[PDB]
Amino acid sequence: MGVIVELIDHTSAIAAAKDRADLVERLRAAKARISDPQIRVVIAGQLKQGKSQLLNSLLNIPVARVGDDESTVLATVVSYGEQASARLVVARPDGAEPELIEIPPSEVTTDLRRAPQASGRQVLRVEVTAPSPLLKGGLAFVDTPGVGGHGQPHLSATLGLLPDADAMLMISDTSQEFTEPEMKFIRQALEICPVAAIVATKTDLYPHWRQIVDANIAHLQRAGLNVPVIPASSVLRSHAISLNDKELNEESNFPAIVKFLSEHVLSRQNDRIRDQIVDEIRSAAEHLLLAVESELSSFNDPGERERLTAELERRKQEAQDALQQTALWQQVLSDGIADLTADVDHDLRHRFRIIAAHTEKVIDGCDPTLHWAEIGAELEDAVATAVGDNFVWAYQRAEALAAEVARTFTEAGLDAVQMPQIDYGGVLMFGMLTSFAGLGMFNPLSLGAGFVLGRKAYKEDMENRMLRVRNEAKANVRKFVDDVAFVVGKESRDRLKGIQRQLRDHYREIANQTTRSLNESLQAAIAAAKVEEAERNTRVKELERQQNILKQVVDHAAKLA
Ligand SMILES: Nc1nc2c(ncn2[C@@H]2O[C@H](COP(=O)(O)OP(=O)(O)OP(=O)(O)O)[C@@H](O)[C@H]2O)c(=O)[nH]1
Ligand SMILES: [Mg+2]
Repeated sequence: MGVIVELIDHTSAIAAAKDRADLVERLRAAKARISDPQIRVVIAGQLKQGKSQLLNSLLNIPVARVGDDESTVLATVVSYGEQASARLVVARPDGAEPELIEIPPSEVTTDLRRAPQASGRQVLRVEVTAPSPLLKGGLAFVDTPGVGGHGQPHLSATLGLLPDADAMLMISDTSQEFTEPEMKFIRQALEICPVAAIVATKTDLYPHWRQIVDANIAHLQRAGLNVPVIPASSVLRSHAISLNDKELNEESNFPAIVKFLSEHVLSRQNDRIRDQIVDEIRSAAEHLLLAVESELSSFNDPGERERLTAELERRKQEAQDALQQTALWQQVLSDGIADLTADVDHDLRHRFRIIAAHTEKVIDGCDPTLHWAEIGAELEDAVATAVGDNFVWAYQRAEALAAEVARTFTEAGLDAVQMPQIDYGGVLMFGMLTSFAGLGMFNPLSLGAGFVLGRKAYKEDMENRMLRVRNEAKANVRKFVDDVAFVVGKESRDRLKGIQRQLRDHYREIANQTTRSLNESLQAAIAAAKVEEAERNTRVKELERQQNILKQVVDHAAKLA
């Protein structure tokens, strides 16, 4: 920058001179954030819709893997970097911060789900760099693994990437209209990530692609889902790039994708980042100002020292009490997380109980041996959709809790550094959700049911046989549902522990910072009473000089509104 970065540098210099290492680090993080913002755009959709090819054609770089049956098996984040680099994001137990493990940039195009460096631990995602001018602005794309197919996770598993995302591109090729799972996922996704667009891919392959697009637009409007649809051909885009052909690039309609990313993602988020760094600059300056103006008050107004110091002492004590387990904001957080953990599990099992009841009715209303595949498919879809709805519900409740904790902290004045009256930078935990082992892998009928070797010399009456087969199917359904509830509940629990950790770290950092700034102000006010009058004006002038420089930073920051 000219202005903003200078302002950060300028403020950091003042903080360094005042031995405020905490402020220096805070400003270091803020500056790093505005350079590498990581504005994440999740590329979602079912398998083989053209997600990876879209990403490759866009950046004109083969970071994604594209094959006719294989390719993406792990969530992959692509961000800007002049030099190629890559790392695994490997999970730690009990919602602890994930571990970054450097790998050679190649290993990507391999199955990294069992990368040797991970030591059998869960790989949440892969984060790779690419030197694409497109990413220069701070856009980061998340390619998603194949879902919706046999042996794969359900499309709703993609929802786990969205709480930490700023935008979503929903990929569906123009071979046919939206399926019901696609429609359900879109509705769920918009609850978490409102900024989204449909990319209707492979227009070069399907002559009637416009028919599908218009039918999809109609369907979206009937469902009350406000998402734009953008037609595109990655294939045309790729030739356009090769030929440096502006006209062919227009035909691929990729500029429309660029336009959406620019006007609804990059520009919008750049504004929010701009606001936060300006706020970071202002806060740092105001923390420094408190000690300066407190010492000034002690000088210019000696008869007010008792009230000034008593106030500063009071606020310091409150800031210190805020670091104790008994602090109200921490109580609200801890009790809130505990309640939500139980409530999320209660919600899930309620949804599952309703689903199990429906499936059992279906089983009792037919011949299960004539519908085992159809019954299994419906159950898996219903369960996976419920997991998705549960995840959305949990996200909304977690957001509400974080808001309440924020209010509790602020209303306690634990971030206030105004003069008394006188006269997350860590590794994120986002990844694919987990429900069942894979689609089409549950069968209500088990192997050793003995239908061939169960026949006696004499025939079983049908009534009993139906009853037995139906009871067997019900048993397997209830076990499947219970097993999923166990696995999902575990992920929910660890997720909330992670959120708890992130929020706790955040506010303890603020409390320590406030404690420090108040204690410096306190010492400054005390040390001023020790100087004889002969050195008053000399120190005072220096303070007024410091005061002006800091107020200049605040004002400069304010104008950058
Ligand atoms: N004609 C045409 N074919 C495309 C286009 N985009 C992708 N394909 C083909 O469609 C298939 C799917 O490509 P991918 O980009 O790997 O799709 P995907 O969603 O990433 O697949 P998964 O990662 O397994 O979920 C590939 O074999 C491509 O050759 C396109 O724009 N036009
Ligand atoms: Mg792919």
